[PDB]
Amino acid sequence: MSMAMSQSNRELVVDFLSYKLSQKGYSWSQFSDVEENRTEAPEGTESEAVKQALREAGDEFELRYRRAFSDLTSQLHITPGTAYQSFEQVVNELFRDGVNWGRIVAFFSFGGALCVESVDKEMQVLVSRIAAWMATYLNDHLEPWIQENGGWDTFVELYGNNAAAESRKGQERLEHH
Repeated sequence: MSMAMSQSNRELVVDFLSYKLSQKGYSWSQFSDVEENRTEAPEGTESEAVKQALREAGDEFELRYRRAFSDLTSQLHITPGTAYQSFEQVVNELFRDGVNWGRIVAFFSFGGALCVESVDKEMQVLVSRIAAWMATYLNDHLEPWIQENGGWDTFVELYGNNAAAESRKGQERLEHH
């Protein structure tokens, strides 16, 4: 459908969203509305490099930037019939001054918050729609856009270690006044 490594990028978005789903209290053995999921599971071999880089980079950015995380889910919790229109509103809002470091880094928080709000509303049937539509349009062109070498190669190179680089409060500072 798009790219040859689509399975790798689709697995990354689905891995963070699958980890957060269970982190709230979701068990695969809970049978939550006849839930099982079994068809070409993720983790083709290792995927531990990027998984650890996303968990460390996303834990630090979420723990240092939980301000907009709440406003994101508080503006678009979950609808009974999501669409591209809703996805365009969240993307156009984050794309106003944030790409990759803010669009993607915050996207993991948007997909995890929308998934937990649907499962609690019995709307888990839409979680596969929002997760596929978001993971598709993301890896489609949003992956090769900036995540190409400045994301996959940057995350594997730095090991997804971005704590002080995010806060931007540990540089030379002092520009005016």
